[PDB]
This record gives sequence, C-alpha cells and structure tokens, in this order.
Amino acid sequence: VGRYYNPFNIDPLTKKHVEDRLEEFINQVQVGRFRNASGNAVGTTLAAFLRACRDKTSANWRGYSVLVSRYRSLIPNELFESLRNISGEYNINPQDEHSFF
Amino acid sequence: ANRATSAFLDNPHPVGVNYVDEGSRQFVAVAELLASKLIDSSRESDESNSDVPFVQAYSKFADDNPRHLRVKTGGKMANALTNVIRSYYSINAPAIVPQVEIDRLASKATVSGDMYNSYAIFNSVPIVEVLSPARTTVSIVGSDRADVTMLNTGAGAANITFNFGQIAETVILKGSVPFQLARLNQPMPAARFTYKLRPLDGPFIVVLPVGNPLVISATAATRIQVPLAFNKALVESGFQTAMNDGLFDIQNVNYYSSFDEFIISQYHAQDGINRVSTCVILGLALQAYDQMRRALPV
Amino acid sequence: ANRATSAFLDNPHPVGVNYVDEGSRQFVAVAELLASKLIDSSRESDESNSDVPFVQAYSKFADDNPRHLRVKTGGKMANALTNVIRSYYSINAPAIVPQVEIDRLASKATVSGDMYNSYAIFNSVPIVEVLSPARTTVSIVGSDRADVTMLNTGAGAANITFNFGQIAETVILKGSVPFQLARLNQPMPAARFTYKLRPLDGPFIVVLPVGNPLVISATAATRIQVPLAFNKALVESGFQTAMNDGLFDIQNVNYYSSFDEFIISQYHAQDGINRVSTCVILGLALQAYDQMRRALPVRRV
Amino acid sequence: ANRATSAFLDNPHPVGVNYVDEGSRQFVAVAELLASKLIDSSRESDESNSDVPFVQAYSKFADDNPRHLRVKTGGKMANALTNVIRSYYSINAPAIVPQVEIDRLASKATVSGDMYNSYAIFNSVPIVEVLSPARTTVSIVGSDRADVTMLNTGAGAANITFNFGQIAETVILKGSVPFQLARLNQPMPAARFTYKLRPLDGPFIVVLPVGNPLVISATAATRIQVPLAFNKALVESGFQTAMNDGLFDIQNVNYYSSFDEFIISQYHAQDGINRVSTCVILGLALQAYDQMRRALPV
Amino acid sequence: ANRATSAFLDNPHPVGVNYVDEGSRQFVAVAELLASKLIDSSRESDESNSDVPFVQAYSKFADDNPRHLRVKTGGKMANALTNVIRSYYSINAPAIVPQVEIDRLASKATVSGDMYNSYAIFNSVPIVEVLSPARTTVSIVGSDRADVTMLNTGAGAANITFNFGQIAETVILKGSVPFQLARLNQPMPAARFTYKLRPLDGPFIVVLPVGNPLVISATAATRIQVPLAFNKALVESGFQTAMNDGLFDIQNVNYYSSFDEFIISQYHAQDGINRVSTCVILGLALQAYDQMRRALPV
Amino acid sequence: MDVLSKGSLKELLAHLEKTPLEEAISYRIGTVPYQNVLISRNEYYNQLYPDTTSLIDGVSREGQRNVNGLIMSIISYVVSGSGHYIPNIGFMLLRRSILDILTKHDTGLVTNNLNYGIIARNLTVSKMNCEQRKRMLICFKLLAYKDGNQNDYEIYLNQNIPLKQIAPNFIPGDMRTVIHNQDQLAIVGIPAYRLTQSTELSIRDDNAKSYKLGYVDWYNSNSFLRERSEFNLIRLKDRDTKYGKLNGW
Amino acid sequence: CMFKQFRIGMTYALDPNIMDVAAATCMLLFRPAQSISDEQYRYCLQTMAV
Repeated sequence: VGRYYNPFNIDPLTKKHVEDRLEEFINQVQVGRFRNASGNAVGTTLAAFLRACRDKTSANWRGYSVLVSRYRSLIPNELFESLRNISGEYNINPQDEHSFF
Repeated sequence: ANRATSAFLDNPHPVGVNYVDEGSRQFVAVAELLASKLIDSSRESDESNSDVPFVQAYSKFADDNPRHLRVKTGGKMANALTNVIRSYYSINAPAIVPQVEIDRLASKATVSGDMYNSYAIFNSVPIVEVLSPARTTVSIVGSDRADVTMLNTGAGAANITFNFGQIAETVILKGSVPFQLARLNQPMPAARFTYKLRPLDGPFIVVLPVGNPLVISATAATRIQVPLAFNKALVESGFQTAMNDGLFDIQNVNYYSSFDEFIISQYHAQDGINRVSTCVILGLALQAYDQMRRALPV
Repeated sequence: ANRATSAFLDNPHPVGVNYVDEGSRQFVAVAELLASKLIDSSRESDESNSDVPFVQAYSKFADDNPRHLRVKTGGKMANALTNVIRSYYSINAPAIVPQVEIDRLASKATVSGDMYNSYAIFNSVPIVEVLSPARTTVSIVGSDRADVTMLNTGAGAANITFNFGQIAETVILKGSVPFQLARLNQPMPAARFTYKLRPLDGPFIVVLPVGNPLVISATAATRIQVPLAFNKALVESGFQTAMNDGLFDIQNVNYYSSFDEFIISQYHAQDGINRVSTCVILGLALQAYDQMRRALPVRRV
Repeated sequence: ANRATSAFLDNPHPVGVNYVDEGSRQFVAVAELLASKLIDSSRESDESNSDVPFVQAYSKFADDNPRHLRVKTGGKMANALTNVIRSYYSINAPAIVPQVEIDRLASKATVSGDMYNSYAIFNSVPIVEVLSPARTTVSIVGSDRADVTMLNTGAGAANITFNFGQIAETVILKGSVPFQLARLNQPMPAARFTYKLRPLDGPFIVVLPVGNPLVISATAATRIQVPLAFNKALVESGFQTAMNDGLFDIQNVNYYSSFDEFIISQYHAQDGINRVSTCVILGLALQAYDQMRRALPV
Repeated sequence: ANRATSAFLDNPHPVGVNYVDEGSRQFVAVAELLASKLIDSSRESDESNSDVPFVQAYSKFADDNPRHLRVKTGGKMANALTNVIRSYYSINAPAIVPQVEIDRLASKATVSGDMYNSYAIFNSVPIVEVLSPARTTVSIVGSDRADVTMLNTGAGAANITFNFGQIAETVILKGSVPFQLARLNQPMPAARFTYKLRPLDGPFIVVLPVGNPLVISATAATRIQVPLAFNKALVESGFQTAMNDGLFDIQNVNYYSSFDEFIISQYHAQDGINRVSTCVILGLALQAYDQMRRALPV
Repeated sequence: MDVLSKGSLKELLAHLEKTPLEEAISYRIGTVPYQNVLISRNEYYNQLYPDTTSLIDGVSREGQRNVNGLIMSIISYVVSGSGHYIPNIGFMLLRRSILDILTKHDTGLVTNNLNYGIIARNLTVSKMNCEQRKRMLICFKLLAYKDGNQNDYEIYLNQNIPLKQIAPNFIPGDMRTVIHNQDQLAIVGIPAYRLTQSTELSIRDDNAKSYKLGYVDWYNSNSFLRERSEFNLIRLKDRDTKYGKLNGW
Repeated sequence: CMFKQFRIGMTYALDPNIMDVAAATCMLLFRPAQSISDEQYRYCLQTMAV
C-alpha cells in the first residue's frame, strides 16, 4: 500500500483545481494593468496562456494519475523503502516547464 | 373499590384535521428527504475544503443561494414545515400555509408519500385502570416502565384487577417477589417472577398477600404503521426541540414527555385509528424538523 | 425544613483547563473523522474479503503499516487521544501531551474544530432542591426520569417547594393522582395529571393532601451547543468504555452514570458556561474513542 | 462630623501594565480601523446584492476566507483583541497574547499609535467629599446627575463644605430653591439658583436654611487626551458588551456603570496620570470590540 | 409585605400582528436605506449649487419628479410607512395599506429583510418587584437609572427582596453608603459600595441600617437582536417624532418615554419573544421615519 | 525542535542569538512540576503506567515568577524543547534574545545569587542524558561569566566528577574557542538506527520520540534548508561562512 | 508525485521576461507545494515582482 500526490494539484472528488477562486483570478489578471500604469498587453497575454494551461491540466489529469500508479506498481516494497532515504532536487529550464503544460 | 390509571392516558386532546391529503403527505416526505441531504452535505462540506455540497443542498431546500451576511434560516420550506407542525398538534391551531405553496414545495422531489408501508414498535405501557379492594393502596409510576406498588392492610388476600387495553400487542409483568396472576375465571398458577400476557385476553387478576409490599414492573410493545423513512431516534429529538421552540404552545392541549407517550394516548382514545394516522405524519414532519434545525440553528 | 436534592448534582468536580485551544480542537475533530473511516473500512474489508481497505485506513490513523505479531492499537494517535481524554475530566490529570504531537496530528485532515455548529438535547432532570415541611417525607430517585415520592403525615395539607434550576428549558411533571401546582404567590388551579413548566418562572408550590403518598415523575429537556458531528449514542458508549478501561480513576473526582448526567452537573455549577465548553470537547473525544476501540479490540475475556 | 463621598470614586483597582508599548498601541489602532471597515463593508454588501465587499474585509481581519457552516468568529485578530482587553482591566489578569502575533497583526495597516493628538469631554462629576456638621444628614446619589439631598433639622445654619477635587475643569450647581455658596473665607453672595465653579479654586462652603430640604444637582466636565479616532458612543456600547461577555471577571476588581465613571475614578486615584494612559487605550480597544462583535455576533 | 414595581413595566399593551412577513420586513429595510439616500443627498445638494442629487433621490423615494410649485410630501412611500408604523404599535390599528403596494415598494432596492444579524444594548433597568417588610417605605423612580430609597423606622434591621425580572444580563448596584447584599440562603458579605449582579441568580436580600436612609442606584444592560442598520440615536429621535405627530394615539394603549422602555417592557410580558420581534421592526421603521421627516419637513 | 537539532556550539550559540525569550515562555497553563501520576500506555500494558512529572519535558509546567524560574525555563527550552509558564513578564524582556538574557547586563535581571546545585536538582540532572547535561553546562558557564562567579562554576564542577569530564570547553567571550569546539550537542537528528512509530513508556522518552519523529518529517519537508542544492538562493546573512562571528565576542 | 523527498527548482535570468513569469506561475499552480521549498518560493515571488 502507498500514497502518491495527484498530478497538477487536482482534487478527484471535485475534479477541479484545489484553489476554488482560480477562474476569478484569471479574469482579474486579464483586466489588470501590469509593468506600466497604461496597459502593456501583459495581462491579456498571461491570462490567455494561463487559461490554456488550466484547460489542458483538467482534461489530461486522469492519464497522468493512472501513469503514476502504474510506475509505482513496478517497485517492490524493499526497494521503495531504500529510496525513502535518498533525496534530491531537479532543475528545470523555464522554457521546458511552460512548453510541458 | 379504588381506580388507578396511567397519567399519560387521560384526556387526549384532539389533533389537527388539515394537511392530511395526498399532496400534503408528499410535502412532508419531500421535507424529510431534502433535510437528510442537508445534514449529509453539511458533514461532507466540513470534511473537505469546499462548501459546494452544502450550497447545492441549501439551494434545493431554500430555493435561494446562501449568503454570508444573511442568517441561514431555511427559506420558504422552513417556514412551511414549522406551521404545518403546529396545525397537526391541535385542531385549534390555524392552517396558515396555503395549498398552492405546499404543492409547489412537494414538486421538488419524486416521493410516494405513503405513510403506512412499514411499522414501528412503541414502548409506552398503557394501564387503563387498576381496580383495588377497600384496604388496598395502589400507585402507578412511569410510562416507558410502569411500576405498580400495591399494599393491602387487610386480614386476608386481595384480588386486584389489571386492564392494559386492547391495543398493546404483548405486556411483560415482572415482580419484586414471585406472585400469582391469572385471567378471569381461571385457576391461579404457582408464584412466578415473570408473566407474558396478551392484553386482548381479558382483565387479569393478581393475588396480594398481607404484608411484604409487591411492586410490579410492566413493559409493553405496540405496532403502528409508519413510513419506511421513520426513525424513532430522530423523531424523539424533533419532539423535544419542537416543544422547546413553542411549536406546541396553544390553549387547552395536553403535553407529553415523548412522542412515544403522545401516540399511544391518541390511539387509546375514541376515534383512535384516524387519530394515529395524523400523528404518524406529524412524526415524519418532526423527523425532518430535527434534521433541518440541527444543520440550520436559530 | 427538610431539604432534598438530586444525587448527581452534588459537588461537580473541576474539569481540565488544557487542550482547549483552536489547534487542540482540530486534533479532536481529526481523530473523530479518521476513527469513523476506521470503522467503515473494517466493514468494507469484511464484505470484500480483503484487508486492503483496513490496512489503508489504519495507515492514515497510525502512520505505520502493522506487523503480524505486534498488536494493533492505533499508535501515537491512540496514545494522544487517550491521555487528552483524561486531562479533560479533572484538573488533577497529568496533561502530558506535547504541542508538537498535537499540531502534527491535527494536520492529517482538513477539518475545523467548531464546537458550536449545532445543538443537542440532554434529558437529565435537575432538581436543585425540594424544600418540605416538618411532618412530610420527600425522596428523590432517578436522573433520566426523577420520581419524587412525598408522603404527608401531618394533620393538614402541606406546601412543598420545587427548585428545578435555571438551565433547563422545559420540565414536564406527571403524578400518580391529580395534584395542585402553581408558581409562587399565585392562585392554585384545578387538579391535573400533567404540568408543563418553564424552570425560569420561579419556585413551584405543590399541595400535598393528607393520606396516600403522591409520586411526581419529572422529565427535563436541555439544549447544549455541540459540533455537527456529535452523536449522543456514540458518546454514551465511549463514556462507558472509558470508565471501564480505567481512564477516569483520578483522586477527588465524581463518577456519573452517564455523559448526560456529567454535562448537566457541570452546567449547574459556578462558571458552568466555561465548564460546558470543555465537556463538549470531551464528548467528541469520547466519540472518537468508542469508534477506534471497537475497530481495534484489545481486551479479551 | 459626617463624611459623604461618591460611590464610583471609592477604591479604584490597579489597572493593567501590559500592552502599552508603541507596538501594542499600533495593533489596537489597526484593530479599530479594520473593524470599522468590517461594519462599513457589511452595509455596502447588504445593499449591493453581492458579498464581495464583505469577503475582502473579513479576509483582512481574519486572514482566512469566509466559509459557510463556520461560526465566523474573526480569526486570530478577534482572539488577540479579546485577550488584550482582559489584561488592561486588572493587573492580576494574565497576558497571553504573543508579541510576534501582535507585530504580525499590526502590520496589516499603516497607522500611528499616538494617543495624545485629540481630546474628549467626560461628564462624570467627582464629588470627592462632603463634610457636614452634626444633626444634619447629607446623601449623594448618581454619577451624571449627582443630586445631593441635605436636611438641617437644627437651629443654626449647617455651613457645610464641598470638595470636587483638582481634576475636573468646570462644575455647575443647581438647586430646587436658591442658595448661597462661597469660597471658604469669602463673603456670602446673594442666593441664586445656579453657580459656575472651577474646582481648583478651593473647598466650597454652603449654608443650609433650617426650613426645607435642599437638593443640589452638579454637572461637571473633564478633558482627557484621546486619539483622533475616539468615539464616545461606540466606547460606551463596547464597555457594556465586555461586561456582558464576561471579559471583566477577575477577582478583587471593581465594577463601574459606564466608561466615563471608570476613567474618572482611575484619574482621581494616586498616580492617576499613568492610569488614564492605559484607560484610553482600553477605550480604543473597546471601540474596536463593539464594531467587530456587532458585525460577527457570537 | 408591601410591593413596589417599576412604572413602565405595568400592563404592556399588545402590538400589531400584521406586516411581519418577509416581504413586509423587506419593505421596512428598503425604506430605511432609501431614507438614508434622501437625507444624504439633501446635504449634498445644500453643499453644492445644483439640486440634481436631491431630485434623483426624491424620484426613487416618491416615484414622481419634484416640482417647484407643488409641495413635496414623500409620495406613496411616505403614506405606506406612516400607515405601517400605526399598525405595529397596537393591535387595534386599522392596518389599511395593501400587500400589493408593500411588495411593489420593496422591489425598488435589493435589501435583505433580516432583523437578527446584529445586536443592540438597552439600558432600561427592570425592577419587577421590591417586596418590602412592615415599617419599611420603598420608593423607586427612573427608568434609565433607578433610584430606590428605603426607610426603616423601627429598631430592628429589615430585609428587602429585589427581583430584577430574570431577562436582563447584568445589573450594577451603587449605594450612597456601603450596604450588604446577598442571595437567598447565602451568607452576608461585608458592606460594599457597589455590587455586580446577575438577575438570573434569583431574588436578592438587602439589609437596612436603621439610622439613615440608604438609596441604591441601579443600571442594567440587556442585548436584543436588531438589524445591522440599527441606530439607537436615530431610533429614539424618531420615537419622539412619531409620538408628537400623533402616530401612537389609539384607545386602551400605554405610553412610554423612550423606545428603550418600550422594548424592555414588552420583553417582560408573557409573550416576550414574539412581541420583541415586532417591536424591532417598528424601531427600524421609526428610524426611516425620522430620517425622511427631517429631510422633508412637511 | 530547531534548538534540539543544533549539533555544534557555533550553531547553538547562533540560534540563541536569533531566538527571542518569548519562545522560552510557553503561555500555556500546564500542571504542577513534581507530582506522581498514573498515565495510559495501552501499547504495552492494560494497567495504568505510573510516572512522575518533571520540569525537563516537552510540555508546559508551572514555574516560579522569580529570576530563578526564568533561568530554569531557558534551560528547559534548550534541553527539552519546551519552556514553562511564567505569567506577566514585561515586553522588554520578551523581545530580548536568549543569549542576551544569559550574557548581558543591559537587562534588569539580577542573577548574582544563583545557586547551581539547587537549579541542577530542580531541573532534574540525574534524569538527563549526556547531551542534555552538556547543554545545561553551557548555560551555567554563560551565567557565571556575566556575573563574575567563575569560581562558583569551578567549585560546582569539582563537586561532581562526571560533569567536569564532559563540561564543554570554551570561553564565553572569545569566538576562537567556539569554532575549535568539537562537541556534539544534537538531541534530535537523522537516526542511523531504525526509528519506528511506536510509543514509549516514560513521559520524557515518549515526548522525546515525538520530537525525533517530527524532525524527520521536518527534514523531508519544504521548510528544511538544503545547502548543497540551494546555496545561491540563501541570503548573504544566513549563508554558511568561515568568518561568521557572534555580536561582540 | 511518487517520492515526497524530491524537489523542483528553477533559475531565471537577471532580467525576467514574460516567459519567466509564465514559467513561475505554472509551477506554483500545477506542482505540489511540498516539492517547492521556501527558498524557491521566495525566488519565484521575487521574479514575479521584478
């Protein structure tokens, strides 16, 4: 038996992001003026890409949740307990992360 | 000859005659169904980080979305359910709610509204009359468990007649010391601690020897047709809550400790079968009242 | 002259003043929620013929996967819950649970420690005092249904004063024979079998005629604020389990037949408003204790 | 001789010595400001049909979103304000508000903690002592009215003395019948109904005619430095709420009918200049307590 | 065994049982909000040169455009509010305004009809009875502050029973000279100037020194659930305005000095819970009446 | 937890510099320090388990208002992770650092009459382990140097042979001595042995295991600071440097 | 997701562009908070503020 985090911060009971004010936040960014008091189009560009990330996240979270389970099922209990001792940090380029979502 | 009777059996006040048609029975059942969802959605919302389940349940119950500033009273359904409860208890209570509102509220859910498909067992002990000889003192205490303390100061044994009514199914008699009890015109059996009797059999004669006070403990069971959704624990809680809220405060009515005590008294009075038909609907209404008010306390 | 009082209302022992903060209430609420899952998972495991649901639920409750030989008892959560229950009951309790453990256990579930969401009805009859004249005898028996048997040996009719307190909301009185009762300095009505009284109205006078004894049966209803997860049936069972296991055997404490009598007795005391708040938290903790011990039985006969 | 003194001036209990530094004063001012926005956003949200203004105000005050099925107490700020008030009243009351919590709560808004940039007028009248000779009786009643009933029943003039302390600025005397009052060794003036007095002038000596009892009504005004956002109407209601809520329940403390009586009594005790500094901070905190509790009843 | 009672607690007259529904309560709340806009706009128009802000406010309130030649009276809203105020005070009022008019008026603004989201504190001290022994004269005056003067002519010390109505929360007693006060069958404490009391505790016993009169000043605080727009300053002013305008002239009706005495007196009646709810709705209506009449002097 | 994880004298002394005295105070009522109690340990026994409460515990306990109690609460914080309940301490003292309380004259506390034998008995020294005793001797040495009673420190050490052997060797006024110290003073840390989630019998042992298991969770949490992977993200003040020096010293 | 002990990190330019903010906000939204450390959290806040 074991536990794993659900990918993309989606609660399966509600089938939505953990933050319940996400849609309100995206709309707030769209109307917001940023980097200047006059609009620089930052809000429109960021809100458009943030909405696309959320839509792709909500549509494709089931496959990644199943994928993590299948990978976990390939590990014996003895090997998993050993890997609990190790630790590390992964560095991702900003271009790779945005392109991933 | 002296007569002793149960305190809860005397003068059962008339019950209401309104809201007993098919449409009103549907409304009470619909109220029970939506009140159950309110409690369960309340626990689901508290357990998780989202109040969406509670908003969905309250919207169906109150026809409006909950607001932070406003007190969650319950909407039009809460007002209707309270007024219907008052109407059932006494015939003197007004029938405030119009039928058009009841029909509108009854359309929220698809329920049968049949109130006589199941049964329930009620534990109130009906002692209609205990007839005693001149030198004998008899006292009856309690309803759920009736303790009949009997003392005779005469020279010889005395015969005391018990009458448990014709409605109770079985009555169990237990005594502090073994005693003799038999039906009319039957030989007395040997002294025993426990007696099981059918109340319809007839008046029961108990022999009382001199000295050594004899106290008899009585427990009874009665079967009354009720809807399948009936829950005795939730009905009793609603009865006390409604009584504390003044839903039963009205001139010239009798007050009872429990819904168990209330429904048995109406059964034993004249025109009882049609009285308990209304009391059962009141029980389901109180079961809904208990659930709604616990989720929405005012 | 003579004064008679209820047995369960005499000398309420002080309650604990620890683990009454917001974080502690979250720990109690989390324990109840996770204990409920423990019972439900065990039932599901029996139906599905697999121990996976119970092993998964026990892992969340106890933060460990059990071994076959080692007895399953609940781990740190059971240890903390059992000792916190003792601390609530009396001041003399050690109260030896660290705050780090409480904070860690409260973080297992996202629940709120709200003890004032709803109410409950507690049917224990408070008879603060029954004052009687010299030639009359009064005996008070029972707590859930108090039977007051009064016998007038005196020459004339006597007046007996009833004091039901001020906490109870509704008191219903029934007698073996119809009797007379009215408020202080008010006309006596006709003899009736049943009276419905507000305990706040004032001391009540009953007329005792000379002759056969009169027995008055009393029933009360008190409403106390409790969490929405409160279940009176589970609380009573947990109260009996805690008493039998010996969690309440502290020096200079009073033992009560039910949680109904415990919470009412503390209510009918000085600073009883503050005492009831602690007793409510103890009630939910006892509810968690009953569910957890039923799913994890240790004692054998 | 006979001594008559005002009731509320007797034995002012020691005041709290905690939460009086610059950082703590800033938090109280922040609490008053944020509580005012809560009551203002509450009205606006009621009229505007939307709960957006209230959610923002509650989030600032409580550091969490408003959620249904919650008591809506007010978060950690409400707890800090309540415990801070308790410490102010008595020196024996424990201080249980962490300093880090105070600094965190005071960082929500940028305000100054100045408590000497304005003033307020308090109408409690300090009748410190009234000395009377034999055979005549004097009684002092009230805190705002200060009706003083005196009867002579003696051949000679009573010739009694008054003392209003050195703190009050002006004291106005009125009587049922005209009377004459002088400044100790001063010539008695014409009998008139009214009088205006500076209490620093000295003990005021008044004569009493033998015929009929005289009742004198005294009205006083005192000036105490208070912050700009000090509303006497809100402080009076907050003081009443705190007593009802049980905040002032420490043993060996004195209770007062209103805040003006409390602040005047502490002023007239020895070392009163430092006591009033703590009292005005308590007044500002009580102003925040009333506004927040009315917005979030518990 | 003489009995002494407060003046305003005697014979609380019944209030109207009409205009207490959700739609009616919405109309009263809508009237108060629109009255606030009217008076605020009139201040704004007086400050500036233009009169448009007053014109727009009057158009909403009276449903007609103001005209220079024609008199401004408030339109339909003024008549409905005046009529509804008449009905609340007494059950004998005609209650002539239709329900269709009430619903149409309430549609002008989106405002909740809630009357229990906040609280207010009232200072009328209830003294239901002051049971006095023989050779003992008791006089009780005042409503905001009670002055109780008692004399014992005989040599023996006298015990007096104080009953405070068990509805108030806290009562503070101040005496001219220190006095002893305790509950029934409790030990007598040392003489003190001030006592803090809870009326729920029970009747209180006060001992009387025989030499001199002892007078007790009593102040009480009672909280009553009121709407969040409540303003006691405006409510009291409107209460006087309605009384002078003859709005409360109905046969067999008692009259009170202030709204504080009105709401407290009815709260001590047998049906206190039901009467206070209607009285609160009257208070908000009185607040709207004062604001509208000061803006429109007609 | 954070204090119990300090291994070196430099790390512990640096932590006492940052931490204000309010963390040594508990603000919780607790119970009486020395009392024989019956506790519940159901994993081992059905019968209640006898134990005696002590000041060195992870729970709040009632402490005397005098300067003696304040010193004891500081030591109990260092060796057990939780302090005592001393009511109504002035705000000036609460904002001062723990090191300033022990090693500065600016505070108004007078400690010249402190007796080290009485304190060692109250904060039970026969019950502490070796690391806890070393931490206590650090606090005693700091108080002695501020007070000038360095001889009283030596007489106390000579009366107890085991304490003298394990007494940390540093000068409270020289930083070079602190850097050279090789003593290990970590009560909690990453365990080489296998650590389970089972309970323990004694109050001290069960409370200590709660801190031990909590640190492991804190080790794997996001709040833990990984030097080898995020050293460039750290502020210059908090970065590990060889020339880091305490104020003064 | 499988191992809690692992962490996610980033390095942005000295002058962040719109992509750096987009990458920063995508991490704080769709990655576990237990994977983002306190120091990484401050750096993500700093690059958005710049």
